[PDB]
Amino acid sequence: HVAQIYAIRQSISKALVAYYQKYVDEASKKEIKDILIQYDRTLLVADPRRCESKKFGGPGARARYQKSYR
Amino acid sequence: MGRVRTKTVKKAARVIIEKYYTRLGNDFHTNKRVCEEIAIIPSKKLRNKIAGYVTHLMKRIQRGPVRGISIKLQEEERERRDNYVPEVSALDQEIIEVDPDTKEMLKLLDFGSLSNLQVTQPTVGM
Amino acid sequence: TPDIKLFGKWSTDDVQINDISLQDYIAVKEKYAKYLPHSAGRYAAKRFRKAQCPIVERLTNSMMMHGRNNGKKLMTVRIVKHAFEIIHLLTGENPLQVLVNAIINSGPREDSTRIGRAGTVRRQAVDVSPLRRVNQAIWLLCTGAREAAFRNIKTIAECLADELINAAKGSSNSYAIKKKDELERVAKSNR
Amino acid sequence: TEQMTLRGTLKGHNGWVTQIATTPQFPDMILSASRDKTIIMWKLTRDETNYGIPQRALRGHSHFVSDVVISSDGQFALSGSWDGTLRLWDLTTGTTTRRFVGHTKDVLSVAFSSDNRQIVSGSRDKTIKLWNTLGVCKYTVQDESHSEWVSCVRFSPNSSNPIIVSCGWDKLVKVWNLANCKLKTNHIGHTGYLNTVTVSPDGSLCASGGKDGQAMLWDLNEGKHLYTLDGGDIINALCFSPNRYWLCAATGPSIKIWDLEGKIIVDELKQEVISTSSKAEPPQCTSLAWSADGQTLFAGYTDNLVRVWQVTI
Amino acid sequence: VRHVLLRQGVLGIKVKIMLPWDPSGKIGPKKPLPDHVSIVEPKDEILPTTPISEQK
RNA sequence: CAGACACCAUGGUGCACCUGACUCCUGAGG
RNA sequence: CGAGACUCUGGCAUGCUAACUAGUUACGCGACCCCCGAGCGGUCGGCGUCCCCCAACUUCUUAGAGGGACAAGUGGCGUUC
Repeated sequence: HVAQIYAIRQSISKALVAYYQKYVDEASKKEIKDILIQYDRTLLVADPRRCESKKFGGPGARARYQKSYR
Repeated sequence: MGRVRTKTVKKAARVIIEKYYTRLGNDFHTNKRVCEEIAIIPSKKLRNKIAGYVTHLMKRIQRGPVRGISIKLQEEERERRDNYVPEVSALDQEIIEVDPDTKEMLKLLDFGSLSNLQVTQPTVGM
Repeated sequence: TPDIKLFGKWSTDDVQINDISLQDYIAVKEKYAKYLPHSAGRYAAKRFRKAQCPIVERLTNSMMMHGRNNGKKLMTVRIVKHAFEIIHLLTGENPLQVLVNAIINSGPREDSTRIGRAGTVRRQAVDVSPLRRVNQAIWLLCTGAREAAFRNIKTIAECLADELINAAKGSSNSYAIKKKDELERVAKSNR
Repeated sequence: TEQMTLRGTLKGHNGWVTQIATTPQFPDMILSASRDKTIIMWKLTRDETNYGIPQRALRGHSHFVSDVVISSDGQFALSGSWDGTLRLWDLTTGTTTRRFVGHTKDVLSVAFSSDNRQIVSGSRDKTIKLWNTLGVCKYTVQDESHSEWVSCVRFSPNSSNPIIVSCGWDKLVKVWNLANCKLKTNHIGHTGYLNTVTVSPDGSLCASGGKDGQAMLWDLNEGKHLYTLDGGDIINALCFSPNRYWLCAATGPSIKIWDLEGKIIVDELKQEVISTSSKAEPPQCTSLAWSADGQTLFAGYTDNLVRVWQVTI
Repeated sequence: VRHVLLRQGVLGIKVKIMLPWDPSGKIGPKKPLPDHVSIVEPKDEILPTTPISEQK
């Protein structure tokens, strides 16, 4: 649900800009890019973060099983 | 911090710089392609590190020769520049003050000159 | 909306920082106004990054603690929005101004760091960074609200509202204030 | 003799402006290739808070656009790019008509005829190719077509005769007669990899220069060597004036502008600046193109600004 | 690996051979060696001849 | 250099090992 | 020699070449047709099924070849290394 929210917001703003960039005019698209990029929310640049692989010997990815010691 | 250059990169870089000096630029992208032409490098990451260091070297090199590396043409240029003449040898320096024992060295070689005398405030230079 | 970016039913306007030493880790409009807090869900990416995060967003994040309540931001956002409303009825005002005042009053000045002195229990009086003062304040207040709610009728929203107002102008019924007075007193003493 | 004063400056590129091109019909157009994987079409409002405002962005490649060229009318754009393709766009809207695929390696240069139907390209896969506007490759001129990369291909005015002049990294210039693709003349005498070559606007002379920094003047009507004009520093781009015989060369530390009839140095325009480091201190000017009417001179710089000068006495 | 049966146990023979072909023959397994790079030679970018051209 | 400097003992065992003579022997031909 | 280098996976390619055991777009969109809204209504927009092309595409989906990261550009610092 959250993943999708963030994705949609990025696509709609990008959409508007994309349409104006090829068909309408540059000044409109550029104005939109200015307003967004400043406070920033990464709506014109991609997020790198995708799931990190799980490795054995733990119950989690970086979580590891309790050890026991005398 | 991490990913400091290894020996393999630097060796190749020295090689390339010396023998392809005129061909090489100062721009990563064009140099990367030149490294494909003038060598067989089996990985792109390796080729990029080589190319990369070679631009950095070219930038230093075009201020004259720099530490640990030299190009043959630049060596010739320095050689020619140094013809330097700092005396002509004696100036002439004839008939000037000399030490009282350096005086007897000239005297018994059929010359002599004017000479220093007297000792005041020894130790000398102190 | 682009003229001033408000909160989701309250204003970001008329929020004043009542201290000159706690500046630039208290913000809500000094660029950082949001209708809904959320940046990208990382805040540990750079050491720089903490400055970006305003006090409001930091307060929502710190709340979700203790295993069941971990990793539920949506629940916290609903609780927090409700909490702001509870503050507004109880004191009028702007709830964010109440929040800012609470942070300033709860933040310690001097604290103590460990120093060796014969192996006896002594410590060195030290001032702490304003970033630390804000971080610790937010911790104290969230932990206070949760602690009250646990075995009492009142919900986290209500207890959080009560905790902020008591700290905002002293009452000595706020956990954060009580803890701060202990830390500063001990600091003054020592070796 | 006249001189150049700075009329204004154009903004608004990311990465080096590798090429600039004007069209005859609109001296208020400037098409510019840049390192940002996009070519930007600008409408020049000739101005003094800017000097234009971008009209269109022609979107997208996987690697930098090295060279670009326009039609004689300036309604279509032909770009060559280092993603191993050339793309034909409608300049004033968008939409690729065609993608020209036939290179497996970087396309350094694209050029277009004045009849707008011969399109020639030079590439780092060591070919000169002759193409139609339909993406149909008419000729693939190999053999005696440089030993090495093809840095640039230029079109001589085609209504004299259709002749192209190519320059390559084997330190030679090859002149070709198209429609039979055989050498008119091989120009030998250069030192160092050739960055650029330019034709005169009536195709009478040719100026070729590279790493050596020596612009060599050749008679392109007989294939004979006139004389040499001395620079002393790498020439990135050469361009003759359309209404004068003035050659402008974008060198490493400075743009050196000269008058080739009579011979004198019109100006040396500096671009060097206090910022000592000193091995990363210079920009160099990588391109220069004269306007249609030759009043204005546009130069593309690696500081991401096209600087325009208008000639004043 | 080969197991050589002995009348007092088993002995393990392990033979490991590293091929003389990796950048040749023709070419051997997975590219040239990963830390080795081979150049050509230059022999270009010089002339003593003066600029002259002639029709072809 | 030129801030602070504390008690704390005890505990067992073996095999580490020693010589030189290049074939998968090719096995159509040889 | 080990590690680095290397390889494999994850992320950046509206560029490249493809797709009817994969989809998407895009009409013409009609029907099931609901009027939910606009339009008097035809018609337009609409979750899905159905109309399907000698449609178009590879964006999502797929996997092949390609490029992108080299501290590259720039500025400080350092034996200026």
